[PDB]
Amino acid sequence: GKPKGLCTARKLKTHRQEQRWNDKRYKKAHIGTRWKSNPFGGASHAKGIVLEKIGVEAKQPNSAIRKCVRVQLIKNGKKITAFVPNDGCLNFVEENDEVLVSGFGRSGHAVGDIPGVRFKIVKVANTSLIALFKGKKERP
Amino acid sequence: ARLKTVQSKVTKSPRRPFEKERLDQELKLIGTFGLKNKREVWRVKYTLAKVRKAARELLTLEDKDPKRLFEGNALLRRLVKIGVLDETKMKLDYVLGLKVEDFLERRLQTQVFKLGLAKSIHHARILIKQHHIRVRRQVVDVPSFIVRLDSQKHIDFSLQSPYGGGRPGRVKRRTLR
Amino acid sequence: HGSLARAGKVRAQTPKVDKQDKKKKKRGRAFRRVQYTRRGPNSNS
Amino acid sequence: VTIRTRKVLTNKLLYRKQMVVEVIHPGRPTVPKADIREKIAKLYKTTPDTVIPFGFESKIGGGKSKGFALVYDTIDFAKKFEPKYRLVRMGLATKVEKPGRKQRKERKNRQKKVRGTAKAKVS
RNA sequence: GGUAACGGAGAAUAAGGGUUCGACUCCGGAGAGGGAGCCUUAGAAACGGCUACCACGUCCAAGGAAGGCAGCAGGCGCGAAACUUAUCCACUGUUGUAUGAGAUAGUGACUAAAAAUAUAGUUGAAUACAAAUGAUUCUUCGAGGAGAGGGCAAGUCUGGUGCCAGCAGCCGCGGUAAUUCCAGCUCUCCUAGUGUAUCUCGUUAUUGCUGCGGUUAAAAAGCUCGUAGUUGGAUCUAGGUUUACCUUGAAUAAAUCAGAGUGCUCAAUACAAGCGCUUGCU
RNA sequence: UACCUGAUUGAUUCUGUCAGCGCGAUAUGCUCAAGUAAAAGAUUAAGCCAUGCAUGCGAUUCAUUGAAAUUGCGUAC
Repeated sequence: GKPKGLCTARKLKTHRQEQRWNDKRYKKAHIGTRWKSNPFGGASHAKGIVLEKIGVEAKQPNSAIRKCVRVQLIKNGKKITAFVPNDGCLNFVEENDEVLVSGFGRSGHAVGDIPGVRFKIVKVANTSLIALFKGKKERP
Repeated sequence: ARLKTVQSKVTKSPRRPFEKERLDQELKLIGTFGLKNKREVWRVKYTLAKVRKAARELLTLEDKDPKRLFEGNALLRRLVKIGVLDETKMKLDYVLGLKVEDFLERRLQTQVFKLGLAKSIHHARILIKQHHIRVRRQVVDVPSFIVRLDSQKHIDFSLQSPYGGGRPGRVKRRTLR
Repeated sequence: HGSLARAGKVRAQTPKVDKQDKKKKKRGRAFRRVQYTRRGPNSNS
Repeated sequence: VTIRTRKVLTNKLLYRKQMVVEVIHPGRPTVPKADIREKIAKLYKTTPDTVIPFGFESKIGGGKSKGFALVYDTIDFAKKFEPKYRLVRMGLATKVEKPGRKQRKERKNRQKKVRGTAKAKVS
């Protein structure tokens, strides 16, 4: 059982702090290497340069080739793989393009049947991918 | 230099976005009292919630507590003047009994059509918008304006509005010219 | 199977259809009034 | 056009009288300050140029409207205890044309670079 | 040692107990590219003061002479990320002509309140202002974003495609009869807003003091001795010297939060105002 | 308002997390009748800065009211 004495405040506080580190959320939010490990460095979006277009085989039981793109981030030069959402939108993305990349939705974890991809494309050539898909705007 | 400007929110979103019971109940409130959107009804829900919470917090205290006395009479006073509480029902145990309909009734929009100045509640609203009503010699253009008890019997057409004596509207003037 | 070269296949194949026209639906309070009077909603089958 | 004066106070240490003026102009536009001035002068049996209305804001839908007025004992006290812009507005004084702030500042800075009597010449 | 650390007043969330944050208008501290040294002074280790070195610039007729926007406005870089090289001392203040302090207008879907699309624009006046602008009084003419299997409100309608293209936060849809993709039509939610990404709080009794769990789901040290720490039996006036603790006061900046009053036309706000009759009272 | 719902199984009850759901901050997509208040180069680069401004006003008046200059005061707010 936990201590219950009237003069055990130090033990209770110190034990709580010691055991908070065994918590994934607390450790993930206070470890100290978060900025150097996260590709975005704690940001929500990041600009990058497209290096190549790749296809990722969907996980089972699904079958498809998800059209992803390899990007190098400008702010730190780290390489990531980002998903190009919507149908036939890989055509809009040319090699050596400036793309805005955002998280995929699950805070650094893969989403759906796409394995190992944690980012998606929001803008290409300073144009919204959704706008291009909907026909609102055209390629600069 | 310039200090922080004070702002407050008057609406709280429902915890569950989609429940048929709540959706139907709120759509009926929009129906009877002609309102514009769900924010209009959430505003009244929020004010009623504040009133009820204050009453409950006071009632936690005994009867003759100084704070209980002062705040309780103040709250009952305000409700009476708005016309939402019963002037015989002077107690917080009974202020913890009101509904959103009580407040929604005291809106200017409802009274405009209730007193016959307009046919439908939508008519009431578009009149209030087009500046055809006045209150105690004041042209009010806010359909949400609450009508105090004193103001209840001093609401008639604007002294200028073509339906209250004034230059004919655009349609009439076009026809005349 | 998928090849990375068939991107935008179905949207290209899709037959093109045009839209229609309708009177500007009532907006704001009027739409809510129409809703209240009208009151599954889309029971095609 | 019913002009009414309330909260009238006598300020001898400034030789005037301060009052809140309210005008009722149902249907009519906002009362011009000259018209208000004449009515207040008649009200206080005083010259129509020893009364200073100002700060007249108009309530909605016509009718009511409020402002302030200063009744002055005489024109010398008036154009002694008064900002220049008020007098210019009412014609008691005349505006003095002045160069803009930017150009005055630049001229001052340029003069700072010159010593002796050539400062007045430099421009 | 680390801090992606200026402290506080406070902010977000919020049964209660809390968790997180706080560069930022008020208070205190520190700095003026990095250090160091000093003149003047009541007050400075001042930088819109000087002196040197370091780094980096500017003008030279090559002998020399200079610079410090983390002030306002602008420019370049950096980035996901942030405004006009505009008008004035009329306002609050500085000892009061001077005040990029301060006040105005510009850009401004940060944001907060109130509201039009059914039953706005536009003309000349006044007003306002330091001049304006804009509102306020008069007068001329005169609807979009997500969705539609479940969670979760809403189609087993039609056409294309056949594990492809794609959708899908999660569970899952698609293999030639797809309510889930691409479209048309219809509906649903909210609505001048509505979605996406990262993060904080709730949800979460999944950090548990209130208040978790340890036979088998993660978790009792192989066992014992033992210092610090924590915790320690009953017992002194019932009847007929110290502490700890509790009660009540004192000392305890505003702004913010709660809250009293007060028709800014309501509200968010603001701190006002309300009465006679004029020389006014509260 | 002291609240939960979907997902491990042929089905069941648990542990448990993931996901949903409400608010707020920042960025951003699409879109925006008129108005009223109003934040706004903090985050990274206390990085670098073209150009304008941001600190000046009793005694001494042989200039033409008061210039110039010497004083004094302020520029430590």
